[PDB]
Amino acid sequence: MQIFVKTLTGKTITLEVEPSDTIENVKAKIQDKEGIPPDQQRLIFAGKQLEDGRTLSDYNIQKESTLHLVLRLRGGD
Amino acid sequence: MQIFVKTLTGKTITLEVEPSDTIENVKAKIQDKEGIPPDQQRLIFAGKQLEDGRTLSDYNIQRESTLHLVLRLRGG
Amino acid sequence: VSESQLKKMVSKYKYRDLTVRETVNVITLYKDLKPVLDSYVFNDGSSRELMNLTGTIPVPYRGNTYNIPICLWLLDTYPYNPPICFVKPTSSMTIKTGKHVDANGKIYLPYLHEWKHPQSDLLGLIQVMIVVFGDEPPVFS
Repeated sequence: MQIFVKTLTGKTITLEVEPSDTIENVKAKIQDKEGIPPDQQRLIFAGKQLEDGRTLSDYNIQKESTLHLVLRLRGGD
Repeated sequence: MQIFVKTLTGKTITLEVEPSDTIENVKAKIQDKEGIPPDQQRLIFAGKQLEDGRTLSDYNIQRESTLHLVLRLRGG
Repeated sequence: VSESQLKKMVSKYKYRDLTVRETVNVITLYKDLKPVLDSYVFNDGSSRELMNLTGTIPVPYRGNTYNIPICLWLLDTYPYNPPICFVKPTSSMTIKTGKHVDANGKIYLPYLHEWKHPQSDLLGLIQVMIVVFGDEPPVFS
């Protein structure tokens, strides 16, 4: 399925994952598209922080879903 | 308390739940009235998707409240 | 917080500037209100990342000040369209459905029905909400 990821700057990214995909895996995909270290990425869905030990189906994430990405340490510019 | 649930066809259903009722439970009640599998039901309140691990009071759902039901397996 | 971060959450808004300014003019008077970027899933199921103003507004009643929590939603184009207000009641609050509030929390005020943009703004909308809520409390401990 396809999902969307919005940033704090106002940028939407499209990724193709599977219901059996782990959160950690999703972070890697974003690190290859933007280059943001997984240790510096915070995913949020429905106001809930996703774990790197859980999958997408565990959060009941369907296709066309939108996720929020938060950077730690305040990367800024 | 009593609540209302509108569909995509224009049908309103009345249900009697409690502030301590979980959303999974609400889905079951609708499956016994309409027969819609919980895995094929999407509840929405105030533009927010309710979870099956949360309750009604968690969303601050009072009485005479209206909820939206969405069916899955039609488009994407 | 910060004006820069505000212009970032509303980068996908047809009318950023306007929105921003208006927002800045709001949080300025009501510090109890802060902007936030979240996904708004309509009843049709569709979803969209919009910027709403979550917080509480002072509404004097019976000599007592009640900080009624609200949530204004702005659509990619809130410069001409009225925001989607909502009374987020706490576990210690009970919505008192009336003429400007239903069972879902939705707010109803002439300011929304007759929204334009040249004279209608958030500040004006909030001020009007305090006046109406003052005479008609949408909630009660």
